Amino acid sequence: KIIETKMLMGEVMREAAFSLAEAKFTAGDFSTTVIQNVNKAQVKIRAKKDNVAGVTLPVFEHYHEGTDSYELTGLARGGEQLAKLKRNYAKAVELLVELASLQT
Amino acid sequence: RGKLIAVIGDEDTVTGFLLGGIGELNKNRHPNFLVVEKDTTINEIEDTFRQFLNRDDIGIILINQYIAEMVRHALDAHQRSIPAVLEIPSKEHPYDAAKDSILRRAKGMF
Amino acid sequence: SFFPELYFNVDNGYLEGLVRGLKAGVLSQADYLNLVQCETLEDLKLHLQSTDYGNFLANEASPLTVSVIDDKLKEKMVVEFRHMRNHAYEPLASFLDFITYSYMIDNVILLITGTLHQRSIAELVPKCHPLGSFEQMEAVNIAQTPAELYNAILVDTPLAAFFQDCISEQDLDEMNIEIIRNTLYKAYLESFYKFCTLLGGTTADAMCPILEFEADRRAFIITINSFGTELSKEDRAKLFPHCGRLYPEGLAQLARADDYEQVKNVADYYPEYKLLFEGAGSNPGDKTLEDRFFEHEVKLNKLAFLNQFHFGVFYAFVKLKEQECRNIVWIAECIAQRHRAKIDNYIPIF
Repeated sequence: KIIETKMLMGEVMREAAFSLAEAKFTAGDFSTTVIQNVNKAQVKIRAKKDNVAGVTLPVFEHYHEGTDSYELTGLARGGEQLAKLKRNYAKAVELLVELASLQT
Repeated sequence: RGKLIAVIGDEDTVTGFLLGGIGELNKNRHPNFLVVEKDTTINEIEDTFRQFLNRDDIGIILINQYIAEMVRHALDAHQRSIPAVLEIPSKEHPYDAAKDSILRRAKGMF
Repeated sequence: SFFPELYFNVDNGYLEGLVRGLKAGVLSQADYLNLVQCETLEDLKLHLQSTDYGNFLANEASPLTVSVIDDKLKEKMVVEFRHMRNHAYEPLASFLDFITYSYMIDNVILLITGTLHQRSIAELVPKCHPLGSFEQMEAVNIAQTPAELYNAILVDTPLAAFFQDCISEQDLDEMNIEIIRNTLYKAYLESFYKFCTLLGGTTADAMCPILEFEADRRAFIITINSFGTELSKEDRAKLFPHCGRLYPEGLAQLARADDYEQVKNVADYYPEYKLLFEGAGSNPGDKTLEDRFFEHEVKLNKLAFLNQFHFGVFYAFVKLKEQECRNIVWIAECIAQRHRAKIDNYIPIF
């Protein structure tokens, strides 16, 4: 299954990367604010144990910690594209979390 | 609470995930991510990668494929399970497939 | 009035001819089509060389990337602007300074936050937008002390007057960085608008419509985007400029609104805007409201070039060329990522 997930990851990340292009088109240079203005995470990963057989394997589990992400309307107020961009990468992370568990 | 995801990648890749809600500062004001620019050298990338491996705060590390090639020796040298490292296609570099560490671990997969 | 068309050409005659000569070099619809028919970044370079663009990616890295062409496009127009800004006299130079102020504001927002999270100025300056410049010291080598940056700004930085809304430093630490920058920009628009009305000739009539649009356009988008966040309705209202068509009555409704539908009902009173909300189908695979606003803004900035004796031609020039850069980068990005069906999302600039 890990191969099919790797395949899917390709397509999902492509869409997320394109969505970024749209956000940049509208907003201009939002990457500078996002990278510098970082403090707390909204997404965190909790370790869990899966007893697949006699062997016990470490699996990751997605944890939506709940702390709010930064709200940015400063550049061209490109809020909608940034909002769709958050969603696309949010989903990408969830796939990747699954992906890391599958490497186990 | 348990584990953070560290990101080492280019400007657009890191920006995207940060908006994804992942990534934060540590209590020592260290960041669990690196933005890799054209002027960033190999020693700085590797030092960051290793330090994440030696940190208990992280775990999953997300890197760009082209980076995986830049410091590839550091990806095979450490074999454990904390550092689950996922290799993702950069905005322009094309879809990854070959030279995947896991694909190599198993030599029975197309 | 008889105010322009007489003394105007004495000092500003050259610049008017030059800037319209520069406008002539903007990509036409025929040229954009030639750029779309590439599917390769190197071919994109080759086709660009057919216009006033080109020969600026020479001597760069053999492989061409989107980030490189983006930075270079900015630099080209920055040089053209700085040239016109340098060969200018106070009657016009003050107008151009307002344009630069918009970029300075963004840059000082960057200087704070970084100062608030111990980062050195020398590390921050390389990522400041051109035209900010900040040739003055004291803003440099602040020793990562917020007070030193706030003192240097109050004294040396032309934006000092605007910060009168956000003062005492306490504001810098307690206010969200985005509320601070939106507040400061509103102050900018208010002063700049009044300045344009002091120049009560063709410039006021040709320029103010553009500023009035920006005021109302931001009020609309701010109201909508603010729905999903935590912000007091009164504090949101504090961010609405009063130089626009919503000021008499209308902003009061947006300040109370809690839904897109109510925002549209406000637009319903202004056919010039209602058409934008109706055109912004907002379907899962269509243009949105921001896209229609860009198309409208370009219409306005292009109409600015119908008056031959004013300063509004220089403002419109910058905005149209900035959109030109956005359009070119969009094409380069669509090529790199191979999303050919999305190529026709550029904003035509005639």
